[PDB]
Amino acid sequence: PVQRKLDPNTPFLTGMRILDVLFPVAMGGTAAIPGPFGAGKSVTQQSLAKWSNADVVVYVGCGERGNEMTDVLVEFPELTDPKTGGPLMHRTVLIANTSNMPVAAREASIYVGVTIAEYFRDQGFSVALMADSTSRWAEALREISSRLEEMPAEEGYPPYLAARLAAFYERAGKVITLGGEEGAVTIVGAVSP
Amino acid sequence: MIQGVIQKIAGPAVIAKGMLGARMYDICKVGEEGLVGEIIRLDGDTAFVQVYEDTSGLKVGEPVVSTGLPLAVELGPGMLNGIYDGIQRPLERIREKTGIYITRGVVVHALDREKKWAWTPMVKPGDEVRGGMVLGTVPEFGFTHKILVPPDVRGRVKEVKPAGEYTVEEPVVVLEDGTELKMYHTWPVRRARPVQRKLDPNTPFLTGMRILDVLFPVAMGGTAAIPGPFGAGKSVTQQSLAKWSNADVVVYVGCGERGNEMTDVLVEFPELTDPKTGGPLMHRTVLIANTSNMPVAAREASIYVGVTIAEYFRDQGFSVALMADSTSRWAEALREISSRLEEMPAEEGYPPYLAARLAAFYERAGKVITLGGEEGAVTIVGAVSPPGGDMSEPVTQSTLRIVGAFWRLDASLAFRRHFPAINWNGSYSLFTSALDPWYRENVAEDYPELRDAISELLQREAGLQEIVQLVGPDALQDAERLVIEVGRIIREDFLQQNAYHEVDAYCSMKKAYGIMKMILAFYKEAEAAIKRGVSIDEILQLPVLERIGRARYVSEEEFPAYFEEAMKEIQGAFKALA
Amino acid sequence: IPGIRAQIRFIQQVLEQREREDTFRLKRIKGKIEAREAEEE
Amino acid sequence: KKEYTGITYISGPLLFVENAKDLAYGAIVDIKDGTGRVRGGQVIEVSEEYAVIQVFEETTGLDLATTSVSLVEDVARLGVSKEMLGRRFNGIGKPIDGLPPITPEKRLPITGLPLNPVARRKPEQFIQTGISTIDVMNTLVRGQKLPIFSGSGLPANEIAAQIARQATVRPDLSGEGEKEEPFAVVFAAMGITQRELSYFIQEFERTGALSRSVLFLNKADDPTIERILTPRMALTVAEYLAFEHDYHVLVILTDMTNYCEALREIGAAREEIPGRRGYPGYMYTDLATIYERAGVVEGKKGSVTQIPILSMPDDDRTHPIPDLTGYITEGQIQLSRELHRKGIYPPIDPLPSLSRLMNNGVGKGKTREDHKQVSDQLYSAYANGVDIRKLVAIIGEDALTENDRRYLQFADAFERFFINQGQQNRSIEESLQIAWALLSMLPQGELKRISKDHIGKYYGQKLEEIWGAP
Amino acid sequence: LLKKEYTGITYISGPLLFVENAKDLAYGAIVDIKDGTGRVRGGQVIEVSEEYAVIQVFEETTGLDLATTSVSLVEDVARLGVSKEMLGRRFNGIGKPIDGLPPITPEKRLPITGLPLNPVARRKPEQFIQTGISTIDVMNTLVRGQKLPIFSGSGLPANEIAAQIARQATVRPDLSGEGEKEEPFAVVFAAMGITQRELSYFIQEFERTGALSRSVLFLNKADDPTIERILTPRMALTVAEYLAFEHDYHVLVILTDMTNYCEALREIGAAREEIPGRRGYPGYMYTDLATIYERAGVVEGKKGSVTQIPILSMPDD
Amino acid sequence: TEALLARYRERAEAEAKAVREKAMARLDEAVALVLKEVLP
Amino acid sequence: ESAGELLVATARTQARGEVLEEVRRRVREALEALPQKPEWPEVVRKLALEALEALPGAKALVANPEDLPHLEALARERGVELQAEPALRLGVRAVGAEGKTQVENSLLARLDRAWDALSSKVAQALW
Ligand SMILES: Nc1ncnc2c1ncn2[C@@H]1O[C@H](COP(=O)(O)OP(=O)(O)OP(=O)(O)O)[C@@H](O)[C@H]1O
Ligand SMILES: Nc1ncnc2c1ncn2[C@@H]1O[C@H](COP(=O)(O)OP(=O)(O)OP(=O)(O)O)[C@@H](O)[C@H]1O
Ligand SMILES: [Mg+2]
Repeated sequence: PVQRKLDPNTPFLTGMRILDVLFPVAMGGTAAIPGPFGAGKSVTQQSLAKWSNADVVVYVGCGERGNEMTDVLVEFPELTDPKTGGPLMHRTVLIANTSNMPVAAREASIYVGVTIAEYFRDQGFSVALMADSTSRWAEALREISSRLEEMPAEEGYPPYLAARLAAFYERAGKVITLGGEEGAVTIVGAVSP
Repeated sequence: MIQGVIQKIAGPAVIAKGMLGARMYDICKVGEEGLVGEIIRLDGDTAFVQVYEDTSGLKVGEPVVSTGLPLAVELGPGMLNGIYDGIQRPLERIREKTGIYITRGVVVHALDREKKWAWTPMVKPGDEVRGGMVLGTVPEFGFTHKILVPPDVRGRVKEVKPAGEYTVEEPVVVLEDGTELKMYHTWPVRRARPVQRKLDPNTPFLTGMRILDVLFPVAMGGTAAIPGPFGAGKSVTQQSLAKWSNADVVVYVGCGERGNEMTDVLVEFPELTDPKTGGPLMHRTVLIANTSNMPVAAREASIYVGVTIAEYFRDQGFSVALMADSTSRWAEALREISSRLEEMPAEEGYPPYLAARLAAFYERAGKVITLGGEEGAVTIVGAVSPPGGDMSEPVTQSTLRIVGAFWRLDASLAFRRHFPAINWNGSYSLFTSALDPWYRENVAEDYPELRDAISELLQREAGLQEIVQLVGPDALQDAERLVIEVGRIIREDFLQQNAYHEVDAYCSMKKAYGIMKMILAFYKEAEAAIKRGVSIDEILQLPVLERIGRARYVSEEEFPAYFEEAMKEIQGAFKALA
Repeated sequence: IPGIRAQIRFIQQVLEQREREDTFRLKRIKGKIEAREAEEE
Repeated sequence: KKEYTGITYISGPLLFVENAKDLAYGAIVDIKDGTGRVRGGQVIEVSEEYAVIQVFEETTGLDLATTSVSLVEDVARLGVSKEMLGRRFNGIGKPIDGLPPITPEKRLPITGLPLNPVARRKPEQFIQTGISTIDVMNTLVRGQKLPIFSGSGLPANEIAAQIARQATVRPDLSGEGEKEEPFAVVFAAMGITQRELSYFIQEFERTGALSRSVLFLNKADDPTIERILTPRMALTVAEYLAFEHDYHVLVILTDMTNYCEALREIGAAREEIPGRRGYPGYMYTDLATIYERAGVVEGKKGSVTQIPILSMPDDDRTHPIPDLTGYITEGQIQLSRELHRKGIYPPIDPLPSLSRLMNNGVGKGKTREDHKQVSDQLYSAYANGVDIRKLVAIIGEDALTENDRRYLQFADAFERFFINQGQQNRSIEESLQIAWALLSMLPQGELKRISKDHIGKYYGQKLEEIWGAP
Repeated sequence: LLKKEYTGITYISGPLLFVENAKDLAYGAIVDIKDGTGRVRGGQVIEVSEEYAVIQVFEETTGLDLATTSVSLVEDVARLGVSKEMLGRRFNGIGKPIDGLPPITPEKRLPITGLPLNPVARRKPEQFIQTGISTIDVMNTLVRGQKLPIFSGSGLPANEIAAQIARQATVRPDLSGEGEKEEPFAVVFAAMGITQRELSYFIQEFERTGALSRSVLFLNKADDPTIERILTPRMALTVAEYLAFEHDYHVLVILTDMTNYCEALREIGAAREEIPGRRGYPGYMYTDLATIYERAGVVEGKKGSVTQIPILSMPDD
Repeated sequence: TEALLARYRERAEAEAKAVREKAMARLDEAVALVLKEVLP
Repeated sequence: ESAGELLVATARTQARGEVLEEVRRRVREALEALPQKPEWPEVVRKLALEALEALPGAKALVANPEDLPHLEALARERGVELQAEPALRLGVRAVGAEGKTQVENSLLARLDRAWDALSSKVAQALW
């Protein structure tokens, strides 16, 4: 719970010219970056993780390669935090559930990440959340619905997929915390059509 | 045997009860008419039998009897010169029994039980025997039909029948353990016959047509595909393959063709004569026929029956060519059967296992060492008829992923009177590189490079068609006009072949090599003439061109002297004339 | 011409996919109804 | 007289009857309710617990307390005789002309047995339909399956009636064996309306072609199962006549699309999973069991020829119905909407048409000797003129080569005189004379497809259409 | 140990059979199905409940009957025997020798499905592989531990490219400054639905190169049963992982045709009645392919590596 | 050349005897080892 | 040139396989002498006990007809039925409550089920 929600009026600086100039996203806003394989979703999200003005970065590797999560662990401690000047990894939280890990954990990873982001928001920080691929979460939902013997809506997806996505994305926004402080959560979700 | 009764009838599907102990895919006889069916599902004391023929008039409670064996064919003397349906039923006997129609429930034997055969033993008592060995020989239309012990039978010979006249049913060889071996045995059509080892394809399958032999060859035991557009000469090409191939025995399978097409192939064949002996060509062939209105199961099992017969004749140590008239109609029958079983379609309505079935059918071909220590091979040429000549159709895509050669027939070339009407664009063969060492050892050390020169000349002709269309052939430079004229020479003198001529219908490898040598020599001398100054129209009237054009229609034994004279004429002419 | 052919291919694929989805749903619901009517009685 | 009571379930077209083990699969039954009305039905499934019956017509008055079911036929049979010529039937053999019922020679199962492929022989003789576009360019051969492809608003019924009225054999042209066998027409209509029914009745009665034909007529409001059964009745009659009494039979089936839709409805009624594009997965086999009943047989003089007629749904040749029909048959006749709107009847388009058996039924001893070459030359010339008709629209007439004016005039005169023959009936010789008159407008030496001797025999004639080809 | 036989078979249809009173069968266990004639064929439990268990047969169910067939447990999870002596051997894709030599003596038995690598246990690949092809070496560089498939078509020569890559592969220690000379790659070659022509080409090329002594072959011919096509890549990758991460070998894994694997997966999923994907393929195809592809890589604190070069043909390009 | 092949064949047929000579020294001990485990 | 190396490898592999088959042949032949020698009364009893422990709901105990002098007392110890089948020599098998599940505990089965681990183990002793 929060005390009140506010309209966003400050930019979330991603460090990329085109995104910061032509298609800006506010601190309490939400952004979706879909594209085919090899287009550059993961590289863009990692660049946002490295270069941004957010206080805390939460990265959710939902159903993707293990090397992409190993690279972060290997190289982030060697980098510098743009704001505090300390190690970059000191401000990062990683939730990793790779492709060959159990399917049902993909759904849980998203909720764990967003709850941690909301907690750090409640502490009064500005938080950025990267969801590596929501298509894998939708695939997990499709599998679970298949085991439940339900009726598919479109391409085998359960009829309540849109409600789940809306509930996940509505947790974002700039708010007034119950402690009277101000914080925000920015959600950037990648899609793999 | 297991006997039960019907409890439910629904279309071609019959549900029996009291059939505990029945096995999957066994053959069952339904009702007092003895309609044949196949067991597809078992549960409790219930069996699901899929009746082949129509089930009108059946009633609940009629007996059902299981034979305890799956679909199978009889293999023995008497299969040559015969016409069979999709499940090996002799059509002539059926006609002689029931007139012009095919009535439900007719039973006839695949092999004539009455005719006597001249037995000649080969084994002696006390000899140890093993599956695949030869027990004796019987003559059949000039062939030495070798009686083979069944693949799984093993033991020691107790008694041998002395030489004489015997029927097929008479036990000829008796083993010590009491098993009796006669002139024929039975083998399931859906299990591949065993062999010692598959040899790699290293010798060409000589088809007798220059285009096929030189540009898109198929190896012995290889596989090929061919489209079936109307008015393109496909029937004539297949007939010429049957007549002139290296193969000793020809198997032709019709699997759902039109009634008139099957009538045409049934009437044309008895008139043909093979060149090897001058007798009827039917003495070397087995025909399997299916019209569109025959039962679906027969259409589906026709190709398996045909390939099983081909594998048997290969096991006898022969070389067999197998033609499937249209794999598309077989795929249609498979799709219908799949729809009957309420299965989930994969793509364009076909069942998900279509590619697996096609691969399993095509993999039976090859050159192998038989269990008897001999050598044999089976070569499969399958025709594919996509709906609109579109090769993105799933059956065509599945076929092209496993065959080694593809021979694109075109109707435009036939309309242009270029026969055989096979494009050199789109057609391809994967056997060329592997067969090249055999070519170098057998026909000439320079055959592959010469063939590549022919291909490059054709490609150069094709690479400048746009300017020719825009402007016309006469308004071209000397080089381009010479190249296009050499390409025309190739098309009209080396690629073209007349299937009705006495000496042109068949062409050896040496003859083709000579033609290619002559063409390249002429082209190189003409390029030298252009280098030393000449007008192309002057070259066009050299009589060496008429010599090369008349290089066809010559006897193969006359060919070497003709080739030498033509080469001398080519060498002399380009110095006497500019 | 290639653009029109690509559009035709895409439309054909979409229509075939929708047909397959409808067939699958129909088979599923028919199976459930048959189960209720025959196994549970 | 065993009658079954105890109906346990009625819904839509189906009803379940218990204790009915004696019913055979596919049997025809009679359903009688409490008001004395009798309805028909067919047994589609038999089991120990109950039998499933599909009712022909609506089930409005039925109830579970008084309905009774009684057997009629173990398997569908039809009584046939040589006296059926000149009669009309409703599609299940019930007469509708008001005349007394026929006296059968025998009763035959309407689901005929397949022919033995070794008993068939090659078609060798043609049928004169009286239309120049068919006889000359797309010749129909005895034993062929030559469907007609038409649109939605095109006059296919008129062409069918005209062909039925004008078709005959030509034993005279055979040279030797100059004796005629009896000829008959079997006409099957499926899913037609009242206007079409009246038109066909009047057309057959006005000319006297009724005395030489048998009509099976099924209306749109009739039960669907009767629509399914009608072509089988027609083909049973045709086979009986041809292969027992040595008749030459021509069979015309109208609106195979209606038959396909009826089959789709029946399949959906049995709860069968539909195949591709909603049609049953066994549609190809079902159509083959109808089409493949024509042909010629060794040792017999009779023959059966089929001319299916079907309207493409959206003028789309890739629809499953025309696609399968093309797979099974030996060609097609295509009707053109542009020719119809231009006022040309019959609107047969020669360019997209084809007969695969034409080469085996024409030539010396069968027809006039120059048939094939004339047909080829006509096709080539018309195809060459059609595109010039378009090119002129952009380059102008004055920019043409001189031969192009000849080609333009040939195309226009060909459309005006050859195709547009109207209601008149033309023999083969008259059509060939008209073709030669049209060809004479082209310069000699442009006839690359014809030998010089034929040209010397027949070249140089003015239009015979105005003269009537004496 | 001692065997338990289950004779309560209730229902057989297609590739599935139901065993009635088998409450003791673990989910995913491997069983042996013996019929009346004594022929034994394999199976796997894909669903087990108190009412019955569902076993999927690895080959066709021809000849099975409800009266005489019996089912026996083999092991709770599928396992394969592995040893260093597998190098130079040849197998049929189910773990059985076909080169005529006696069966190997297992050093260990390992589950064929493997276990997911812990992301904190991996290390980032760094070593450049020189394949001798400029288009790859300069523009699409390959690194040890990478999985880099090849996209081809019906007539394209993917097999020849794979053979050339296997022949020419090297490490070039001097440029990287490692200095340590290294052994050549060991090749694990798995074939799925391969024809005789391509198999002969590959075998002859490997014989000409002389790499058979360093290679392990799992060969599933195109006429082999389709269900067994699933287990071949898993067995090959189990062997590769064992060699690389317990004997410091540098392994190069080549998978012949993933299109056949996907076709077999679709054929299974259709029978199992699952929710289809985009073109009839099962909805869980992504996870299934991931569980195969993700087994490559390098591990921190170890010297071995696994590199995958799968080959697949794009249907209709 | 072929002489090296003959030497290798000699080595192979020497090993085919050396291996069994090594094995024959302890075979019954392995028989007892297997027997004590297979029996209950 | 590596052909000789491969010849050596295949020769040694075949020799090792031929040694192992002889080892298992001696093991099985020595095992076969147990019912002929006075060793059966305990081993067969232990196998029957294992079979009954593995299948708690046992109805009957089918075993060797030669063990009946011991079976007639050992079956009533557990209270289950007893049957004899000569084809099941050197083994005891117990059927389920319905008869659909059977446990078989012959010595040959024990050998052929442990033989893989035993082959792994014996190589340590022989070489
Ligand atoms: N901004 C960038 N600068 C340089 N290279 C880039 C950039 N974006 C993408 N790439 C290149 O693309 C490849 C990685 O793409 P990336 O992993 O981002 O694709 P993706 O969209 O995540 O696809 P997938 O979701 O299937 O992994 C690398 O080779 C990288 O060099
Ligand atoms: N290579 C050839 N040599 C000589 N004549 C040929 C050749 N190919 C085709 N023909 C001619 O064509 C004939 C039959 O084949 P055609 O080209 O008419 O197509 P088709 O085989 O009838 O049709 P389909 O290919 O559908 O069976 C023969 O009359 C023959 O004269
Ligand atoms: Mg990514």
